[PDB]
Amino acid sequence: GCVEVDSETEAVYGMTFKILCISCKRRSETNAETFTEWTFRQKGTEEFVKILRYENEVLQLEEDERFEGRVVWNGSRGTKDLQDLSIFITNVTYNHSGDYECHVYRLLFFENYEHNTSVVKKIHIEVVDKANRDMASIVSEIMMYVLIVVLTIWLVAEMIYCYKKIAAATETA
Amino acid sequence: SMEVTVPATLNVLNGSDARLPCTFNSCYTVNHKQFSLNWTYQECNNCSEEMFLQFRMKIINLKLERFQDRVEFSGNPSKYDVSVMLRNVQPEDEGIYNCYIMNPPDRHRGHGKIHLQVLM
Amino acid sequence: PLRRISIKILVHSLFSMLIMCTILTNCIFMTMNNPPDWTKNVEYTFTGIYTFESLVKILARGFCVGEFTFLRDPWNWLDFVVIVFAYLTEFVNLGNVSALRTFRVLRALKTISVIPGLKTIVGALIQSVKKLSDVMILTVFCLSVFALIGLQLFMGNLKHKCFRNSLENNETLESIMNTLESEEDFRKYFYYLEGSKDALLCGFSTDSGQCPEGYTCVKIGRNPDYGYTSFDTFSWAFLALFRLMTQDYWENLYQQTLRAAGKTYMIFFVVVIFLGSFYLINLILAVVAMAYKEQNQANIEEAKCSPYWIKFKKCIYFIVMDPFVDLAITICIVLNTLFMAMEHHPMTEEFKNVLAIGNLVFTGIFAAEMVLKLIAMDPYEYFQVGWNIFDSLIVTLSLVELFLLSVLRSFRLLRVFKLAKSWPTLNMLIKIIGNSVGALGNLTLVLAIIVFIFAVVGMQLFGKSYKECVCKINDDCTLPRWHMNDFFHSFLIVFRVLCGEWIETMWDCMEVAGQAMCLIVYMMVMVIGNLVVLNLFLALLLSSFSGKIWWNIRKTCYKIVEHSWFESFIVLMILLSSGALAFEDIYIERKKTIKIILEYADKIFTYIFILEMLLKWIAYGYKTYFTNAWCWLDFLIVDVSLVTLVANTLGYSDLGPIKSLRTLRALRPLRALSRFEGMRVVVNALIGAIPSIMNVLLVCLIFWLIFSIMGVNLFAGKFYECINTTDGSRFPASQVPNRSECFALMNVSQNVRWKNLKVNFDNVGLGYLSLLQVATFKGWTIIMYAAVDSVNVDKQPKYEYSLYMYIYFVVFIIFGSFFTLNLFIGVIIDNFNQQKKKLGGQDIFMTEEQKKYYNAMKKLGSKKPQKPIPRPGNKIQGCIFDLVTNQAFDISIMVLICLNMVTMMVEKEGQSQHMTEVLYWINVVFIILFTGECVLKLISLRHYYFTVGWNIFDFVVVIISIVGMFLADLIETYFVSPTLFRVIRLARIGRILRLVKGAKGIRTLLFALMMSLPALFNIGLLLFLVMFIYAIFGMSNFAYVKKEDGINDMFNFETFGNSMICLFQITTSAGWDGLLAPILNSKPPDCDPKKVHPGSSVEGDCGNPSVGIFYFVSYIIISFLVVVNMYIAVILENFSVATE
Ligand SMILES: *[C@@H]1O[C@H](CO)[C@@H](O[C@@H]2O[C@H](CO)[C@@H](O)[C@H](O)[C@H]2NC(C)=O)[C@H](O)[C@H]1NC(C)=O
Ligand SMILES: *[C@@H]1O[C@H](CO)[C@@H](O[C@@H]2O[C@H](CO)[C@@H](O)[C@H](O)[C@H]2NC(C)=O)[C@H](O)[C@H]1NC(C)=O
Ligand SMILES: NC1=N[C@H](O)[C@H]2[C@H]3O[C@]4(O)O[C@@H]([C@@H](O)[C@@]2(N1)[C@@H]4O)[C@]3(O)CO
Ligand SMILES: *[C@@H]1O[C@H](CO)[C@@H](O)[C@H](O)[C@H]1NC(C)=O
Ligand SMILES: *[C@@H]1O[C@H](CO)[C@@H](O)[C@H](O)[C@H]1NC(C)=O
Ligand SMILES: *[C@@H]1O[C@H](CO)[C@@H](O)[C@H](O)[C@H]1NC(C)=O
Ligand SMILES: *[C@@H]1O[C@H](CO)[C@@H](O)[C@H](O)[C@H]1NC(C)=O
Ligand SMILES: *[C@@H]1O[C@H](CO)[C@@H](O)[C@H](O)[C@H]1NC(C)=O
Ligand SMILES: *[C@@H]1O[C@H](CO)[C@@H](O)[C@H](O)[C@H]1NC(C)=O
Ligand SMILES: *[C@@H]1O[C@H](CO)[C@@H](O)[C@H](O)[C@H]1NC(C)=O
Repeated sequence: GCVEVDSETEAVYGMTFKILCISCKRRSETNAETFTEWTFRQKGTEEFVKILRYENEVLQLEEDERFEGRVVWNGSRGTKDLQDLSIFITNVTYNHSGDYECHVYRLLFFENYEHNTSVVKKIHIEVVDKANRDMASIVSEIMMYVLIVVLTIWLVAEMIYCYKKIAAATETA
Repeated sequence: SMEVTVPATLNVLNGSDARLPCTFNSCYTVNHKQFSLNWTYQECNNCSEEMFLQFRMKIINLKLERFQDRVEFSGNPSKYDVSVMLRNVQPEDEGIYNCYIMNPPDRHRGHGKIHLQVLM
Repeated sequence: PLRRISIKILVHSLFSMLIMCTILTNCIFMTMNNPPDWTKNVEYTFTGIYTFESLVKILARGFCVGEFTFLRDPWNWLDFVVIVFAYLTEFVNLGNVSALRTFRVLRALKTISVIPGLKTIVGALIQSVKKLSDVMILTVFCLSVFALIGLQLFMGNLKHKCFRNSLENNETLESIMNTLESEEDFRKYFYYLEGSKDALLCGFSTDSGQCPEGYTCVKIGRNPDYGYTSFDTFSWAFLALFRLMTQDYWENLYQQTLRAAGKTYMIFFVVVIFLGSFYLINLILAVVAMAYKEQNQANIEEAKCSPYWIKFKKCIYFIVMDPFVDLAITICIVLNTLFMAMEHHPMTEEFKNVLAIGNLVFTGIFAAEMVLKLIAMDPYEYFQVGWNIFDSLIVTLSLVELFLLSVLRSFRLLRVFKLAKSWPTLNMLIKIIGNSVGALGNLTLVLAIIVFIFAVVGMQLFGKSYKECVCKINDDCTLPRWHMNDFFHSFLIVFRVLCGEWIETMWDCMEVAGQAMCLIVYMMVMVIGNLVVLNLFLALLLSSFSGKIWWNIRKTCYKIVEHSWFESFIVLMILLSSGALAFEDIYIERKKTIKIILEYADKIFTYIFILEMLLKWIAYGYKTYFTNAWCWLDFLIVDVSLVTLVANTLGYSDLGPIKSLRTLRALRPLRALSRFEGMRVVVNALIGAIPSIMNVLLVCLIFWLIFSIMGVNLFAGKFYECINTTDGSRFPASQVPNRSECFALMNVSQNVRWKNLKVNFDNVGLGYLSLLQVATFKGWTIIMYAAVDSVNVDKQPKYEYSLYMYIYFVVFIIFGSFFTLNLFIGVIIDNFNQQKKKLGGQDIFMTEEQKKYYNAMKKLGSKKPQKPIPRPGNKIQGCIFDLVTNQAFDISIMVLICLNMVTMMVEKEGQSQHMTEVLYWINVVFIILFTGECVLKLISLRHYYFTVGWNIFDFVVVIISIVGMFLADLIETYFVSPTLFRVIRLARIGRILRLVKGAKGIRTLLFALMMSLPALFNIGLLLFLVMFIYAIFGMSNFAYVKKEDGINDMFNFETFGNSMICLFQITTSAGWDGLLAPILNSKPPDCDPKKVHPGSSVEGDCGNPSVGIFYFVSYIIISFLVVVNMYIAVILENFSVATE
């Protein structure tokens, strides 16, 4: 079912990027209605400006030019109880850099209880000219070869010590 | 018939307090909206019944003129108890006292009958 | 003179028969349940005959001498009482009329005396109980200790319920509680999980939980199950544990405690089920079986024109060609059966017609043959043969419906039996069945008599209550499916209890009939009823049973593989390689970093294994390498991994089956089997027995096939019903009687669905599946409700229209489960016996090193006397010492411990502060007295005291008790951990364990378990690995399935911790049907084929019906095979210890 996964923090310039905000209900069985707001403040700036609101089935995106015309919704479709809210940007640009705050509003229907809740997820993204391999990924690759070389080296060294001893035994009898 | 335990005859001295004790027993657990208890008095066997106390959500004491303010509820119905108390009994209190208990979901209605006699 | 006549009357052939005939007739009457008024006179007649029989016995025997001859025999006392109650009943009687009838029930008992040999059989069963006494104390002690541990650890836990956070009117939790008692009322306030009886259980810890947002967790109110399921009091805890020991609905208790307590407590259940249930039950079987052998064997040892018509006769008898014709017929019959096997809920007319024609040819072939046999052998000669008598009825029945009831046909399936003579096993199944009504007929008859008495007794006692209360166990105020109102129904409940299903029914008997009565009756049926069943099973089973530089290089590699570091290094890789498997789950996406290292890590592993394999080839060569079973296993695994790597590495590839090949990766833990000596040994034992196991499976399939075929004819296509989708409630049938009618409703109504069961009798394969659930007793009841309810193929099911169909299930259980299991158990244990004989009479479950250790433990058995010790020179030593060696001192201490144990029992949830302080102080005195005893033994004994093993345990317990005490105190002043505090107080249960030293009987039983620990460990290791491979297969395959029944948050396949929890439950085979239910549904509207699954790439939650069925079924069978092993290991050790 639903799992919460943090969004990627590095985006390549001039390429599409997907921002992930996933919020999971404590109990899957319960049914509630959700809506979301995403507000972004450009890097080196203070405060926040709401960029988009998604309620019901239609998505409403703020009119400002920085985010105008290059955003798409990757959230849950037709559920009306979204769970997963994600925003996809086409033609990523330098202007799209900074702190992104996404707030979720959920109406939970219980037997005689109606509950309204708010959860906030914050994602910070910095654009970059060329994508770079993560430290864990690069280090792991380098680390893997060293291990392979040592074992191979260990086996060869092992055979060499073993071979001389075996050969010597043959000579005596 | 419903299991209702009362003394068939209750003999009480004039001026003493008379507890009219009846036991009602049925399966399930009593419900306040559900449990209803009614008490009636008759001066004689064939005489018209006069309701003097009811349980409907709570105790309702009808304050019949014939009893003044001498009737009191004296039982915890949740215990299957629906007894009443007649304080400072007078000779005119002699007669027949009926307890009727209808308890949902039990369809059956219990009935206890006490013949109260007043000594001298 | 009169005495002679009476005496003459007393011993007569007819009189015993006359007394007996009347008694059997009376039994039919008891079954009335509201007999007509006219029957009363009949009642009078029965009373008179009893008195008349009694008078002759009393008149002749007594000689007016005080009836010395008459009352001397024990059996007559029962007889004397029955007549009297009737006289007494007429005479002023006690108030309880319902109670009054039960006494008359004993008349039925009188039957034991009247039948020949029943008196002998019952006495033997009772003789059996005397042996069982010691195990009983241990069960009580064992159940008692666990009850104490359970109570301390889980008291008040079942109380948790989600409670709403915001309340109108300033109400408080306490204020709300007194005000509401209504069921609807309880619901608004607390969560309540969608139509369930009680509020959802919540938890404080991160592992357990959880309550929906807007609801908070607080503990208040009654425990679930009417308050019956709780750990609050010692008595209640004892009932909960007893249920766990017999494993009745244990799956539910485990699920409930785990949810409230948190998953970490799963450990408590593993130890209790593993030691408390598997072990305790086994002990009972060994003792009953062991006891039966002595008595059975001990008793056995003491004993030791006209001529022309005849001309035709030469031809036929010459034409029978017994070499070809009889042999030809069996082959022909098997073929007909296969023809019968072809059926479905929906069949086109053309297919149906072929069945009609195929049946006729078969009808024609057998019929020609039947006439032929009699002419050749004539009627007297022909009819005499037993099989022939059997066949003519078969021919006769076929002919009768040749052109003329549905029920009549269903019998055609039986013919298939003739195959038994040729087959060796078929012979075994038939032989076992014969004993039940043959030599063991008297014993089997007792079981029938006992079941009858209980059904009637239950009916008399609780029959009236069920009808009046109803509402105390239903909403429609109508009778539940299982009830005690009628004899057939009362009988069904008793039958269910014979299978281990008592708790579900018992809660209900209690709601209507009260706790004291319901508990006593059910407990007796279970103990007494089961003992008879156990005796029959065991009795039946036992009786039935009896340059050339290349050469140097090749030598060197051999050196490397043989070397210990390498063997050791390889094993580490296997454990490490297997472990990486656990990390992949639905949550792998979070923690992206671990995912990257794991992906890279596998490549290093693939290279190491491929490298290792090459060394194997050079060292062993191809011929040696491929003639080994293990190597082939190793080679196959590296290859699958290798193909994925090249395909992944080669690139391009990654479509369809290539992905499927990857799932086989779960198979990796398998290499590990060769490496561990303990694990490998268990496998040797299994391979040895697969051929033997194989013959039986075929017999069962043949036996089951008849039942499955029979089942298909009766219920195929009749399980469909129109149900309201919102609450899944079948419509009345007053409206929507047939499928055609149901569809019209859908057109004008949104949520009505016409739907099948999912496990049913639509086809022979499905019938095979439905039958398996019924045999196991898991998930069976859902099916039976369907079978009885059913009316016709396209018609809506009426409620209990069939009613008697239950007979079909009852017969299958007796034959399908009781007999085959008897056969399954008999062959497997025997095969194990042969294996032991072959390997020089040594146990087959232990590694050589384990064997040396096992012998050392054997030494502990010896009682050679240890040195007495010397009374010190000093008087104080003499005085202090003189008291300790006294017999009274041990008894006084022993009594003291029992007194201590009773104190622990008094603790209960909600005890007042005053009670808590006294218990604390009372314990301190014991803490002081016990510490005091230890010091005293030490002053007198000195170094000698440390010599005894028991003294050391006693000394250690005191240190733990005092230390546990300080720690509890220390925690209070500086910390506030409730969970931590409960665990610390657990230290005291240690003193209770000292009770064991005093009882020699229990000590021997406990010691035996210790002996089998080495064998049990190996099986446990093997079992763990199999569970592990399955968990991995499950995580990839079943995560994402829709959550329905048995699958919900927790107890789901989403992660490795979760998968392990489920697999453990299913090991006992419990609730296996429940897990399988979500996997089965495929396609709308059962499930949505493409689902978003936020946070992940995969689409759909549809179970694979084919893959799912193989997985659950295979696991059930495999676990069962290993469990047979525990049964075998425990029995062997038990015989040896008792034997000494
Ligand atoms: C199927 O069952 C549902 C669930 O009870 C029925 O729905 C109820 O219908 C009545 C009257 O239409 C409403 O007053 C209730 O509120 C409904 N329950 C809820 C909670 O929705 C429904 O009537 C049934 N379907 C049909 C066709 O009878
Ligand atoms: C299936 O059930 C329907 C419903 O009763 C039967 O069809 C008719 O039902 C209507 C009510 O709409 C009655 O007026 C008719 O009398 C019913 N049929 C007849 C011939 O009386 C139908 O017969 C049932 N059997 C089927 C359709 O196989
Ligand atoms: N001792 C039991 N083991 C089964 O796992 C249980 C499941 O199956 C069954 O048929 O009905 C329910 C319960 O009563 C069972 N009882 C019955 O067997 C069940 O929870 C869902 O069906
Ligand atoms: C993401 O947005 C694109 C619009 O370009 C849409 O086609 C796609 O379906 C979205 N992703 C998901 C998972 O819905
Ligand atoms: C990205 O945006 C630029 C405008 O700066 C536009 O010219 C270009 O076409 C966009 N990229 C694609 C692939 O359309
Ligand atoms: C990009 O950002 C700069 C400053 O943040 C702004 O002046 C410019 O107008 C933006 N580009 C577009 C196309 O609006
Ligand atoms: C709760 O629902 C109301 C609708 O009455 C809405 O106005 C409000 O914004 C919701 N709360 C939150 C935190 O979104
Ligand atoms: C008063 O007693 C009568 C008995 O005649 C009973 O039917 C009625 O329900 C009682 N009244 C109430 C309010 O219960
Ligand atoms: C809620 O508070 C008011 C004060 O205005 C008080 O009068 C009332 O009794 C409170 N409600 C309850 C249920 O006590
Ligand atoms: C529903 O009724 C309509 C009549 O307008 C009919 O044409 C249609 O076939 C019906 N639906 C089904 C599934 O039979």
